[PDB]
Amino acid sequence: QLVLTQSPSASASLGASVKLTCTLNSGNTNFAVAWHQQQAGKGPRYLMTINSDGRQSRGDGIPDRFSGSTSGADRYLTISSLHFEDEGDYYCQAWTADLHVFGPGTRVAVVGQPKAAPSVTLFPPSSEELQANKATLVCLISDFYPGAVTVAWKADSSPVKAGVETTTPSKQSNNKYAASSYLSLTPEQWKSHRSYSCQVTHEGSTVEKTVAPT
Amino acid sequence: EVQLLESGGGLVQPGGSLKLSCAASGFAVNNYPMNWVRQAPGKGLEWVSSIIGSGSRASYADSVKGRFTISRDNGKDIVYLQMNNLRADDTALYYCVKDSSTAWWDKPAASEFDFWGQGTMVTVSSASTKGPSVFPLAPSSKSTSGGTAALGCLVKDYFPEPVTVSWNSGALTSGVHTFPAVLQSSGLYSLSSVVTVPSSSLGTQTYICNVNHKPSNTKVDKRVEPK
Repeated sequence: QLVLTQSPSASASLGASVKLTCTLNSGNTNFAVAWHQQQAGKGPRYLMTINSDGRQSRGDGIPDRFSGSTSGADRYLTISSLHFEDEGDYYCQAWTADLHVFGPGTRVAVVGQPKAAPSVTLFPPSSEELQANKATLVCLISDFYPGAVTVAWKADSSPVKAGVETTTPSKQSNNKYAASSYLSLTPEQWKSHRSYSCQVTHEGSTVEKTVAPT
Repeated sequence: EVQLLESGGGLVQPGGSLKLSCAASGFAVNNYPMNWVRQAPGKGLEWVSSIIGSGSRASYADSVKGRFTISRDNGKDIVYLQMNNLRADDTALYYCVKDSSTAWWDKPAASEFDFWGQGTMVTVSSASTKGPSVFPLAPSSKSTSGGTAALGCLVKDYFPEPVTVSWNSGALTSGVHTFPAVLQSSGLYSLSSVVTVPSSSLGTQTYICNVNHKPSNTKVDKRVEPK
């Protein structure tokens, strides 16, 4: 029976407030919920527990800009002053001594923050891989914001789509983003073209890195 | 100093079995009921199982009932999760988590989770392991002394995730960036790790990358030579 629903994704300027909702279903309106924060690429941590009557139990170590509020069957986690530390997926948890139930998950991300351009690195096939009758071109894109990029590949001047494996961007240590693209091809193809190129488009800016057989 | 150290994850076959272990320390463990929470790679949290401190009562989710078995040993403060008849939907990172509230001995109990482990990764797939190949990504021929040159290591075709990469046996952490692996259309993973170094340091300092793929017992130390 017990099922709780959550709010769609959240978006706020840096340092502005944000407020996430966790809604209990019928017959369980008096239940307590707990909030858990999974920052990008890390394990979840316990944030706080709010219950119907108004009590808040927080976890040691969390910043004090997190608070919780109650309205009937509606439990809110409010972040006044939204930081980059606070970005990530927030889940709410309910329990009944016979089972546990988690939320769909709500994502919190800043909006309106300055635009950061990517740095691109292109690696041609190693001679070891060439001797192994194989050839992989490694395009490494890092330190960009926001995490939305599009990659293309080129043999000489003509575009190439066969052999491309591009990852989805993910947050890194400095709250910016990174991705990579791998172009697989035969060593004969590598040696037959003048140059191969990795083209990276981000927020309008299209840059390109180019390597050639030596 | 609360710590939940989980182990026993790996690559298992659809229909196989696997026994997870959680070493719990830093608190009177049997005062609290223990739990298991799993997460698919690109999906949300899902409760799996729970066991009260005495170990005589337990609770499961309908998607794992009768198939999994949570256990507990209080002389060693280790929580176990025995999974039988596994299948694709069970591949996940499994967390071992702790209830915040204690309760009466041997009686039912549950509360909010107050602490999470880092998880242990179980991958249920009929595909088998493979140790990756390793190649040096040499500094480009356009590396003038007095600048930055990028070098690295390419670990190609490995299953399953992940591979750990260090440089010069751990003595080089400055400017190292290891990338999340791409999942190729062949089903195998590939990543590369890159460090950017002073250009004139090439030829004076040798750079060696140390890659480790525990699922296949493959340690590889490759030195990246300028060309």
